[PDB]
Amino acid sequence: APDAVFGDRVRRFQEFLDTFTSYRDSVRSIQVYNSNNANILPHRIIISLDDLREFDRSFWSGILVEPAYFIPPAEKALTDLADSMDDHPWKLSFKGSFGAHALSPRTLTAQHLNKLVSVEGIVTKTSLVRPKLIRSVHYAAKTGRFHYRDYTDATTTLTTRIPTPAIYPTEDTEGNKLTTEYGYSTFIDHQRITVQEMPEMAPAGQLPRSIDVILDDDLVDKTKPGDRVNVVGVFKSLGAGGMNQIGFKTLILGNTVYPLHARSTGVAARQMLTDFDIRNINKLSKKKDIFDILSQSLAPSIYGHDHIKKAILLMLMGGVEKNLENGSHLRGDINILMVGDPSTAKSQLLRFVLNTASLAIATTGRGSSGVGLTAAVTTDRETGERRLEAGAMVLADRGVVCIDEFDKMTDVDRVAIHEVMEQQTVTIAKAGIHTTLNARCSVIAAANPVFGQYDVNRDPHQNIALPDSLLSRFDLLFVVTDDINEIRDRSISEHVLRTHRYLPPGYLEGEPVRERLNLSLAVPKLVTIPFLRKYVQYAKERVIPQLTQEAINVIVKNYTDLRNDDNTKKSPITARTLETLIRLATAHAKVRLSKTVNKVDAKVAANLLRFALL
Amino acid sequence: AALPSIQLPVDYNNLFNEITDFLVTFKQDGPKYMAMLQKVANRELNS
Amino acid sequence: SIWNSVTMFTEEEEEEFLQLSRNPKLYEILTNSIAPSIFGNEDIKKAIVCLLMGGSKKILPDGMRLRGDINVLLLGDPGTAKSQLLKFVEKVSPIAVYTSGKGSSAAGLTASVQRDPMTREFYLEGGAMVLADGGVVCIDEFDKMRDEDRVAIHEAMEQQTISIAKAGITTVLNSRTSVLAAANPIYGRYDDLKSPGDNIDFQTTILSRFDMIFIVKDDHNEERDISIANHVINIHTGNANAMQNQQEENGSEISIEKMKRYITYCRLKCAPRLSPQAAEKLSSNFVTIRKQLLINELESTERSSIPITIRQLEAIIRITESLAKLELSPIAQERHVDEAIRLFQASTMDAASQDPIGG
Amino acid sequence: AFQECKIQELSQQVPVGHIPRSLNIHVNGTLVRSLSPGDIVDVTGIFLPAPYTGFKALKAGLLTETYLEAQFVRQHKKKFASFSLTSDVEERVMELITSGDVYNRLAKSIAPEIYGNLDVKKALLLLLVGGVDKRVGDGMKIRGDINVCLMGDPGVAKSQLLKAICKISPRGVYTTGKGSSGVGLTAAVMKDPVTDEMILEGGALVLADNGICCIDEFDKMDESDRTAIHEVMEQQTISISKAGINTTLNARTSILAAANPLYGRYNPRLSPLDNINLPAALLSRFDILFLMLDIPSRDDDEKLAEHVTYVHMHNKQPDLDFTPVEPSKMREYIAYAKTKRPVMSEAVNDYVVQAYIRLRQDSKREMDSKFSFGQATPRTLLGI
Amino acid sequence: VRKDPITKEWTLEGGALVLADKGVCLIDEFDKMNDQDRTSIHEAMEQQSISISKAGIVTTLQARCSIIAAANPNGGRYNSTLPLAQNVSLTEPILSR
Amino acid sequence: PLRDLDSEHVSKIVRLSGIIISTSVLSSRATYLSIMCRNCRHTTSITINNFNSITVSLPRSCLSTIESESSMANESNIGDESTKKNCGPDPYIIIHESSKFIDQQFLKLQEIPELVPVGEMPRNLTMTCDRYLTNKVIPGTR
Ligand SMILES: Nc1ncnc2c1ncn2[C@@H]1O[C@H](COP(=O)(O)OP(=O)(O)O)[C@@H](O)[C@H]1O
Ligand SMILES: Nc1ncnc2c1ncn2[C@@H]1O[C@H](COP(=O)(O)OP(=O)(O)O)[C@@H](O)[C@H]1O
Ligand SMILES: Nc1ncnc2c1ncn2[C@@H]1O[C@H](COP(=O)(O)OP(=O)(O)O)[C@@H](O)[C@H]1O
Ligand SMILES: [Mg+2]
Ligand SMILES: [Mg+2]
Ligand SMILES: [Mg+2]
Ligand SMILES: [Zn+2]
Repeated sequence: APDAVFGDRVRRFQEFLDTFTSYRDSVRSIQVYNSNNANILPHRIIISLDDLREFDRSFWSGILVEPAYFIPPAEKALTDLADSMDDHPWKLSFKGSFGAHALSPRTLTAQHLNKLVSVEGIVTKTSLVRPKLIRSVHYAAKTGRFHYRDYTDATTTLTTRIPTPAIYPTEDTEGNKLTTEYGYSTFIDHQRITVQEMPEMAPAGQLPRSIDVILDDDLVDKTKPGDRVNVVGVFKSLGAGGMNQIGFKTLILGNTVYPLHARSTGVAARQMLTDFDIRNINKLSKKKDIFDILSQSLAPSIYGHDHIKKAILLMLMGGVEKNLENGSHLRGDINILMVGDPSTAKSQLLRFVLNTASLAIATTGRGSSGVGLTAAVTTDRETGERRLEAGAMVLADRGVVCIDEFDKMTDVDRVAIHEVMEQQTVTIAKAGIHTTLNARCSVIAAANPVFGQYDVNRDPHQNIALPDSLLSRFDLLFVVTDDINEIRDRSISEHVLRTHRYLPPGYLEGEPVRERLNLSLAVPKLVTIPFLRKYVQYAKERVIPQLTQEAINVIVKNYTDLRNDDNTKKSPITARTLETLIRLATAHAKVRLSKTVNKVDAKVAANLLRFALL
Repeated sequence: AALPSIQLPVDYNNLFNEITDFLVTFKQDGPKYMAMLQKVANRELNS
Repeated sequence: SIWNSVTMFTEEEEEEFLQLSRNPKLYEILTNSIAPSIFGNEDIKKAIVCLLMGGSKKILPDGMRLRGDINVLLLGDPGTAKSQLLKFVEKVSPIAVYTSGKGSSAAGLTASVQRDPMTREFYLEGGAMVLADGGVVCIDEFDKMRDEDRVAIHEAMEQQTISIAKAGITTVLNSRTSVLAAANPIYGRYDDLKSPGDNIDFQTTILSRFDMIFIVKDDHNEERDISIANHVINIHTGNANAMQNQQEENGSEISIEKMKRYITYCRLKCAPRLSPQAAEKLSSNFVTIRKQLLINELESTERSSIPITIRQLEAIIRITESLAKLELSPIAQERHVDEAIRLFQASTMDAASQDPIGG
Repeated sequence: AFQECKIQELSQQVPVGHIPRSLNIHVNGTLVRSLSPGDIVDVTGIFLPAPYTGFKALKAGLLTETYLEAQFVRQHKKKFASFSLTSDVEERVMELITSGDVYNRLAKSIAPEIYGNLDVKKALLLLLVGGVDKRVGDGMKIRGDINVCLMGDPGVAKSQLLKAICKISPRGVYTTGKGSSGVGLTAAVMKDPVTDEMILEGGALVLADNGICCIDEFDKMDESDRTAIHEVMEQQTISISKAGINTTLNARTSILAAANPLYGRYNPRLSPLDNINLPAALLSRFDILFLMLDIPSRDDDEKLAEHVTYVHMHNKQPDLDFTPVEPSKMREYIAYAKTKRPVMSEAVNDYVVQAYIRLRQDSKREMDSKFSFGQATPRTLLGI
Repeated sequence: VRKDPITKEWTLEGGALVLADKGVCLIDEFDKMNDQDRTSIHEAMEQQSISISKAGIVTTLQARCSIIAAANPNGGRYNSTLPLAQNVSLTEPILSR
Repeated sequence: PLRDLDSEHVSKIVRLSGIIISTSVLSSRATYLSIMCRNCRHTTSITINNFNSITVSLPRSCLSTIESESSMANESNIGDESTKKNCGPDPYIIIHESSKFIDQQFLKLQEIPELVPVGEMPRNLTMTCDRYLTNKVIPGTR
């Protein structure tokens, strides 16, 4: 029967939902969607814990401290408003600043039980999504009547109830036999996941701590193993810890699950674009020095190397791939290789690409070997089946892979990369498993000269020492050297000393600067690094240029000319060069946001290739 | 819960002050009840 | 380790160290306290004084990360006492680990990843480079170590991180350590007729990584022998136990825990940024340095064994700031640059023992 | 009658970054023995629940498992065995022939986006059709199926041809050198979850029985893997003598292979066999061996570039006076062709004898000077 | 760190070097060691303490011990026409200790 | 020393030295429990201040009958024609939002690996701690 306290807690949350009206229209929107569009959306909204502090302090403190008394009231209050604006229950989500309830699996203790918490870590394993039976319907052929029953369990209501163990009906109240109507019963899905502390926040050489999260219905398939995640929910004690006859059974009943992005991880980074942002992105295009402004802002601290600055942007945007009715796939990724002297900032260039790209994985020479790049087979304890867990290149699909110290790899891995750089498929034929996986990735790499330093007397085949088959699979092979000089020594020295003296905004000189780990959230003046990602993200999703009848003649001339010319080149010439020219041409048209490839872009591609060749 | 609560149009702290004021104010047309109580003090009244 | 450390200071100790900083000639007291039982090796010791303080860490808005730490190599004959210097640097530094190439008995040299016996999930089992974060790792016998370890050591020494990529886990780790390496020369001893490059049993591009290269030569001379023998024989008598415990109590020597605390303090207190009136001095020095190498190397055909690169300019840059810090200063005058270049010539420009630099 | 099948996702349906998932199918009645491993199908079924089979400690509520009850099976590539000549197969094979020129028409209908290489595609079509198998007497057999090998310099489209020929065949498998090693080729020992029996799981060679096998990067394989290919191409059986196994597998498969020269490019200064890694005895078993070199020619390059750049602009082939036969119609004509057994007379025998005499006389002078991949043998006569 | 067959427990065990602290260690057939044993010997003789990082245990142990060792030359017999370093398979870093 | 332990030292205080090799995960144990009967709805409480054993348990029978407390309570306990209120064999449910908990840990101490008998496996002991002693040490410490 009605409780006064429940009623007042509902009333105050009705007033809260009335004062800040940004949540009512959000509820309106989902009904508008599910009616006008008949992908049915789930019945949920998100609340800010910062708004609650301003509106009411005690109600805020109560959800932080006593969720099991203030959450069902708020949910019922929300359901009432939903049924009000209406011409299936509803549930809430939580965001804002939590404070002392922003914990990790190691610092989460028994004094935080029965409160709402935020937990950080890595997802290590997910289970199979299973149906759960709620209501079952039956039929009696001797009376022409249908009967039903309801089932419930302890992980669906935040407060403790008196158990009702009902049974599965096979028989009528007179004895008539009942047929089970599987299509008329209701089933709701279930999944369980385990979380662990992230490897770069955990103490070195110490065993890790983990926590179990239970998800149901709509939150059931949001993540995969090996992800950075933030979860919010109630830390619940269950059952009796052996007092009917280790301790109590503890787990989190999830309500919010946020994917997070980190360096060298399989979760991509995306940002929400404001119309103001779009206006600047589109304004920048018309000025006909877009390429130079964007190129010089690519790690401006390294000096020169402007053509590699161009090439990295061309790889970051990339062309277009094409599928024919036949069933043929034609590649559209660009790959870069760099050979130079042992103090030419190769690793700074690689690390910058790792920091800026939306999805990137870092590998160093012999570091990754064999299965570590392609895939490996494991066994599942429960079902007993043999499964696959992804290697580096399977994870970096529609992305970039950074290979530092490229020349240190064995031939066995080289033959495996031959298949990824051209067909972009990985084929596995192990005991019982025969499957093909997708790996559509671009590759950037850096290599050391065989003789320590580049020898101008000898020809390239004696300095590089890589097979022609692998060389042809790289679109661009750049060579760089540091010529000892005085003019450039002065110029470089002065600039490098400029850089080494820089105050971050807001410190008195002397004060040490402070380091923090950057965890993201997923959904001629130089341009800011945070804006370059916004530019690229729009430039890939929106523009898909088509080929014109003009520039084909330029490409044809350049390819024919190169193949019937007799200068010693830094790479062999094949049909791969023919396709490379088109990929390069379409990348520049992605830079310009035009719907068609053009002649100026074709000549920029040709100029770049010829500089990198001769 | 298993013991539900209800709301009634009463308040005991509110009426206790009214009881006190009546017992330390009433002078019928020294104060009446406070003279009854002064006789109570000296063991000269039982009810 | 990097978690169980004290980062708050008592007022009396703070006043003690602010009065010790104003000590008129403290440079010489410290240099006296870093291995006072070693005879000679003063240039080596000042290098370690600057080493334990490290350069100024700088994080730039381009995503790029310019490191501050100091790398020193001790190459030379046997029995020069360079091993004891590492064993002392172990004990005078708040975070330290003493390892040999090829790791240790059952401890590795680079991050190792294994699957938990109980849960069967991925955790970091160990690795000296991540265990000694924020400290010093003395790599003895640098000459013999495996290629898989060398490749990771390179990225740890430059970008101060390590990258892991296997079937299950991908991640980038933080390894912010200082390197002090000691290697013996091949052929028993160092032949002066042969370039330093072929006097080492490994590739010559490894040398460009370091900042100061110290070549110690065991030269035979009777007068030095008498003095060193007398030094050793008094230490075994007991004299140095009462010539240290005595002048220790006369402000001509700091102690081992006091020094340790002091280094922790200055490390976690200040960050020197150079004076612009001094920058062009360091810039002109670098060009005059490299001009001579170009002249000599164009005179002949073979290239130099010890190359002067862009990494060695930032060596000067860092060592100026390392000396600027035990002064608790935010800026460094020209005297820091003067001492820095003095020590640089003492350490790195012993490329004068190299064939196409003699001229 | 009961059977239980596992079905897995296609590559083009898996989201970005995830692994493909699986499902269970049940079959009863006269619908058994209709699905075989390695098929792409569309199955009609009724989706029904089953009792839970997981861990008790992880049970929350009335959880259930799912399975599918089969009612009707469709296969995207119809097998050649099923061929029964009805009246609509008559209609379209009767139009195919009325336009004549069938050999060239169906030779250019293999990968119409790859320029040139007509002679390679003519050989490919014959490897798709096959020959005649002869039980000579005493129960001894001659193989009647052709094996083709391709060599060439980088960037000549060999792998695209292998992919295409694996898409056209009803049974056909594509494998790469080191990713399919050991038990991934021959067979493995596993215990059956359903029947509780010890079975042998087939590899690539066992999945392509009565089909075409496509191997890429032939030169990189292990010696153990090469021995099995040797045996399959000679007698079409695989013998295994390891712990727990003494059997002989029946493998009727045709081999298509691709390989690069040892030094990347072909060195005409070096001998023909100095440029190929494989032993000459293996290359003596392939019926036809094609060498696809890349000698720069100014004129031909503008016709190749035209085709490729046209293809990247239009998703169709550039020829308007040629009809590309659909794969289904090609499969029908190939099946009807495979239902015939022609025979040889004496006059045709004379010709073959006479040609063999002259070829055997000429091969020796070439092999003496070290300018041939192989001296003529009886196997060349069998190939002819 | 291994498992005890009897009690079914995980144990920390040191080598003979650790177990013989303030005593003597006797290594027979000193020239046939594998890389692991050689690294352990070098650490013990140089620094006189054993380091381990396994299964969540990070520690340093005391190895103040005396070493006596026996070895056979290369080939089988002694070559007097060459120095010591060229008759035996041990290296100068170890011999000098 | 760890090997000098005998029957004498049982229920007595000892001082010991060693090295840590194991540390388990923190477990939850109750300090204050609130319960209810699933048949009659009687409520009570439990307080625990002795966590050293590794014990209090839940009552086996309803306490409403033995606490014949109210004059109408012993009357609500009757009825249903002729029979005696029988709640059941064990009818107490824990109301978790109204209960409080603490942390408990397990550790293993090992003798110094140096002063060990030659050729024998080192011996170890199992230790229990709670409240303000948890997470104070790591394996590898003496
Ligand atoms: N052209 C350059 N401009 C600016 N700094 C440079 C340049 N080349 C090298 N450096 C600096 O010198 C060091 C080069 O180290 P590293 O990245 O390891 O070189 P490499 O990868 O070529 O071996 C870094 O401090 C880098 O910032
Ligand atoms: N100059 C010196 N002053 C004091 N002790 C010295 C000196 N030179 C050598 N010794 C002593 O002699 C030994 C030298 O060997 P060691 O320190 O291992 O040197 P190395 O690094 O060359 O192997 C040590 O025990 C050291 O204490
Ligand atoms: N003659 C050709 N016609 C059309 N495309 C070709 C031709 N030669 C090469 N290509 C293209 O160039 C690439 C060659 O890749 P691949 O088939 O692996 O060559 P290879 O087998 O020699 O290594 C493919 O994209 C292919 O479409
Ligand atoms: Mg490098
Ligand atoms: Mg030494
Ligand atoms: Mg190929
Ligand atoms: Zn009861």
